[PDB]
Amino acid sequence: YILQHADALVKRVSKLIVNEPAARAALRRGVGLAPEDPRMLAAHRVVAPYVPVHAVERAFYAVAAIMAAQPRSARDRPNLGVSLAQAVFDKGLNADSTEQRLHLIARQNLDGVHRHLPRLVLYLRSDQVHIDWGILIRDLARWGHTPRHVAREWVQDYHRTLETLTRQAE
Amino acid sequence: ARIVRRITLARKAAEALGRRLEKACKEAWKESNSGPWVQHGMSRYWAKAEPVFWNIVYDRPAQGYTPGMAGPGNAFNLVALAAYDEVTGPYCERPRVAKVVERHRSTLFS
Amino acid sequence: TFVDIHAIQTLPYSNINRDDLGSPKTVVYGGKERTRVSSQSWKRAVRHEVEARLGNVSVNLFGRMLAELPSTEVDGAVQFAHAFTVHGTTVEVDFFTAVDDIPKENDHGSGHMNAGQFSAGTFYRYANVNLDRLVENTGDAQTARTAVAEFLRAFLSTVPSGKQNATAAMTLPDLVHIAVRFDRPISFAPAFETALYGSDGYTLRACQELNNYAERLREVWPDDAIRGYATVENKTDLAALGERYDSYPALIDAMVAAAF
Amino acid sequence: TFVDIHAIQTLPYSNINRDDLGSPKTVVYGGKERTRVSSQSWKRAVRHEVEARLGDKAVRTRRIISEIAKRLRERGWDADLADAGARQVVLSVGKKSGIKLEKEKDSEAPATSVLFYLPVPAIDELAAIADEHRDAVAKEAAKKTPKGILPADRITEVLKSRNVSVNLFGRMLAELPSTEVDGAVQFAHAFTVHGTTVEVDFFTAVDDIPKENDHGSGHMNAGQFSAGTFYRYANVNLDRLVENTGDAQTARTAVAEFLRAFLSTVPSGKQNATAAMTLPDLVHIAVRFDRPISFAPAFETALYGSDGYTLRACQELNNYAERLREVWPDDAIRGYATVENKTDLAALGERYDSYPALIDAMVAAA
Amino acid sequence: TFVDIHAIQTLPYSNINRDDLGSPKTVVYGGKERTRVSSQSWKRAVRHEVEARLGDKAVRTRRIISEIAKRLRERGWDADLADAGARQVVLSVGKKSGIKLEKEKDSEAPATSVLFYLPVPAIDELAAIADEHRDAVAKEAAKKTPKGILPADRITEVLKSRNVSVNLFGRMLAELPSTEVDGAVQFAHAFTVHGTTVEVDFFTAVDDIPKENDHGSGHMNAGQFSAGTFYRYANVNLDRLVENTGDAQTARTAVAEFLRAFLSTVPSGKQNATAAMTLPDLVHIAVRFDRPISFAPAFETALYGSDGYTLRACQELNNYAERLREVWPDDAIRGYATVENKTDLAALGERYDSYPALIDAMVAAA
DNA sequence: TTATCACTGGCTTCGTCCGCG
DNA sequence: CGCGGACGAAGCC
Repeated sequence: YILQHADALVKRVSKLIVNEPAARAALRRGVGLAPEDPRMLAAHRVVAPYVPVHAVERAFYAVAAIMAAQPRSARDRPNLGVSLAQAVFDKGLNADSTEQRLHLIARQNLDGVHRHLPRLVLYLRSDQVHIDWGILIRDLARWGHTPRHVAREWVQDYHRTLETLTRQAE
Repeated sequence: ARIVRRITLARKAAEALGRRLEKACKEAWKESNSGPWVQHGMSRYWAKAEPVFWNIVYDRPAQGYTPGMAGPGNAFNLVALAAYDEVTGPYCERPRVAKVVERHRSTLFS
Repeated sequence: TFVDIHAIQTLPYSNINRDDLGSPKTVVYGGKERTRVSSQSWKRAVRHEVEARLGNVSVNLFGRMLAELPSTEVDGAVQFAHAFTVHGTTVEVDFFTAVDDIPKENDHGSGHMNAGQFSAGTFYRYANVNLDRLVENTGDAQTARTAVAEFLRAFLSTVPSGKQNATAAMTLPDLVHIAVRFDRPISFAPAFETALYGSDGYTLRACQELNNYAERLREVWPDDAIRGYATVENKTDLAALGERYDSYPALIDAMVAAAF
Repeated sequence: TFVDIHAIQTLPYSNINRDDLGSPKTVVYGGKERTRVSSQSWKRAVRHEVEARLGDKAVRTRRIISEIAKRLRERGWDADLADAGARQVVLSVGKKSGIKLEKEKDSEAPATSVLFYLPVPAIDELAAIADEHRDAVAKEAAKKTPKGILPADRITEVLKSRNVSVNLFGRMLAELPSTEVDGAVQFAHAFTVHGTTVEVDFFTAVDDIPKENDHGSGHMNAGQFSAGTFYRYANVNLDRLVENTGDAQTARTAVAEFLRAFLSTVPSGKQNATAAMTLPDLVHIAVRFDRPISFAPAFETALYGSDGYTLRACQELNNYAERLREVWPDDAIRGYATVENKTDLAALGERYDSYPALIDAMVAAA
Repeated sequence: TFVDIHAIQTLPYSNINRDDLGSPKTVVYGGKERTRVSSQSWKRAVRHEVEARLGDKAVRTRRIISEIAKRLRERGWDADLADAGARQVVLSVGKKSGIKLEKEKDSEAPATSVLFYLPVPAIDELAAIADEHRDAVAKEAAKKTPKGILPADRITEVLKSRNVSVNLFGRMLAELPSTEVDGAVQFAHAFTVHGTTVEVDFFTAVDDIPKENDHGSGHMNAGQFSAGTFYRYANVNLDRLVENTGDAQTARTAVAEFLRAFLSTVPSGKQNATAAMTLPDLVHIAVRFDRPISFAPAFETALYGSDGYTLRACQELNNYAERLREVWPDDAIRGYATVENKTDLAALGERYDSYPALIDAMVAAA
């Protein structure tokens, strides 16, 4: 389900971004802010119609905006943990430090994920790390019902894929 | 001699990785808490491990194992990993314990 | 004639009974491990309140005195099911350190580092009592009255004594349902074979789930079972469980009266 | 016979008691994680306030030998004779040759294997018993494996001496089970009424003398914290307390001072950095005759939030107390004291204007 | 014996202390997120005014070796002998061979693993101690694995010297447990009375030499600020402060000067961009003898808004202070000083016309 | 950065010693 | 002086 509308947002947006400068600037001004906040209303005009509990809508708005606030250097089924571990092993980011940030997000609430998440994801996309935004969207949607479950999946995926990537370098 | 050799290299890989899963589980729970997992771990493990062995002796096909190959085939790796995840599943929850539990699960990969 | 009781008593962070290690006893049910308090422990506690309140109906209602030699009646016509949590529960470790009072010219090298396991949840408790054997063995029907009534209130009120000084787990059941059944005893345990999801609490949800299961089983087997239930919430109706009662002792009175 | 006390008390960004990594202890209760203050820590704070206020001090220590050695050294013994005599004090007890000792550490007397919980004058009395047998200890120190000489019955009778804190909280000593005393107080783990996520604070420590490396690149470790309205509960089994202390008047003073301490004390966890000292917003004392009943299930359904939890928590404890009094009829003397005046809270019994007035009335009612 | 000070102080578009990303620190308190200024930062501002104003200067540094090397080099030592001597200073202490050192950086003395917190003149005395043993150091610099020569007792006695800042806030040195001093001041985390959403502030930097395309593009990052009326609280445990300083007179000057510093200072985090220098709108000092009591629960219910929060916050602190004296009877000497005249605020005790008058009266009253 | 990390028990028959009455 | 209760003797490295 949800993933279907999420894919519509990823093509649309990702397609409405690199192909638009005014819309890109109008949606990026609302990263890490509630959909209720006036400052992001300029964004509804692009994303509001696909919002399929309330947590969701917050999810779609979030990702959409954060996905849109990347530098151009980053512009142009795995989870986020596997993307982080592969980014550590490949791009050589700090491992132990991205480690504590993962352990801090895995405890947050629906409102905390969207305020702790932007630094790691936007910085992760910095230095061109691949990130499947659709899975991330459905994940942010999964905080409304199973926060701890999604958190556990993110962390587990990270360590398991880090271990397998280290062992396959035998 | 070859049939017995398969049986030995089997019982060997089998208990060897099984006890390695014991140390794994035990240590894991301690370093986490800085253990209840070992008892249930072994229960499902051996209970799941006897039929896989008996399939190896009769040279029947067992998933993760290749029929009629002298090497062990690391079938018991997949059994122990399935048992380990069946026991430690709900406690790989908080990020710390998840870190220890998986970093000690990696050892069963061989 | 069998009168059985179902209760949904919740317990805060506690370790009422524990294994040979520190961790509490757990039954892996419905694919999800869930903490339990074994039947004998809770039953022994019940035995002490019943016998204390009664000031040989105890060798009749319960099987046999622990310290007495077998008196040809080792069975008891009372069947305590092992209480188990409605939801899945991860054993929650509590790290603790004993403090050394006398201090040397060094700092904080505490007396004892350790970690003990605890857990909290809403246990679904259940028991049945075979009135017929109780009447045939005790003789006087009034002794049966005091035994079942006093046993029932004891069933509600008591809670095992285990690590309680460190955790005050004293509590009253949220739901009690006494069903005087003539056909056969039935436990609503499979109502919770699918562990309930969390994040909003379980009392209400467990109440309504038990209501659904009671509705359906009563549908498959319509019977003359006399029923009644008492809750600490007035917000939700549970029509399948019988007529509502304002309080627990009122309910127990009505059902002991219903038995005779 | 069961005095039970309920209390709602908020703490702001407190982090009073930490696990091994600094995170506040949490319960996944009702499906939602709620930070908690461990019962043993707060129990220690209460016992230190009670002992400090009533003047009698108990000592829970694993290193009794060193302390008895210091007292005997102040009594005129040579240091070596003091050490040998104190070793005799702990050696002359227990089934086997003696109380198990940890591996001797260089330059100091060995620590006992198990923690001891006994009053200070009892320690002085052990020193005196070891003192009157000065010649036997002097002769036995020369032997390779000295045996216990002190009378076992007299020492065991001194170790049975009870402080107020032991009468109230109990003690355990496995090697001499005759001295073990059952506690008269049940102390619940104080958890938050509402679900609380651990808030992470990123702190740095400034190096005072300027260096280029010192700033820019350098970063400093992150420390966790939490805040919330804790629910607190405790029992006092009066018949057992009267049996332990023996006299009923001492039980009354012990209980009153205990309850007041229970309200007054705060665990002191990183308080030099957070100043979480706070009085409970609500207190509900009940004198239950049948059984103590905690109101923790009232808050098993986590509060939603967005608005101040104190008022909603007080109304919920009130509403739940009413329903329990209807469901479980009893003649238990109830009573409460609250700061908010927005509600009457009818179910919590007669209202008392102040916490000490409430405590005095209730304890006098038992 | 417990001087506790409460204060309400508004800050406009302040952003006094930032996380790693520049956002102001927030507490989800009472269910609503409220920006806060961390206690350690403000504690640093207070300690700098107190040390700067009272003349005693404390130094918290990881690179003590380098500074001692500078003093000994000014005493006429060669640079290499100065380095070896300072290394001897830190090597001659601790149980093991020496204080643990972080890996040495080329051309500069290695920084110690743990931070040292000692007065500046104490550093000068350590330099003198390293100076009088010049020949032992000259002989000792040649060996491959040089050992500590300086007396351990004298150096440890020098490290025990206490500054006013150390007496007041305490210190910690894990490697030298003889030097640890328990702090006498509890400093709470100042949070906003009302809920505050972080206000992103888009800002750009103009490139001065004209480029036609850059002007049209005009893109730069957005830094986030916040504003609000902070509640502030702090305790001073007088008996412990008297124990640290020793004399009661020095405790009086330290406490009075501390309170005045507590009102006067502001952390100065990002001020050249936003001038957030402000005096507290209300101050309430109380001298509690039994226990300090913070008024943070008074503001757990966030204020709704649309109208000015200062008056409603002051009135609420008043109402809560009244309610606590009712609920917890005490003889604590209270007193306040306020800028607003719309209310008398009867519960906050006797009113004093000015902050220095209030501080002087209260400190003289303890 | 450092210090700390429990005990107790769920074997056999009888005899002897010790505490008690 | 009698009775009751508690600990020890191996077998075992």
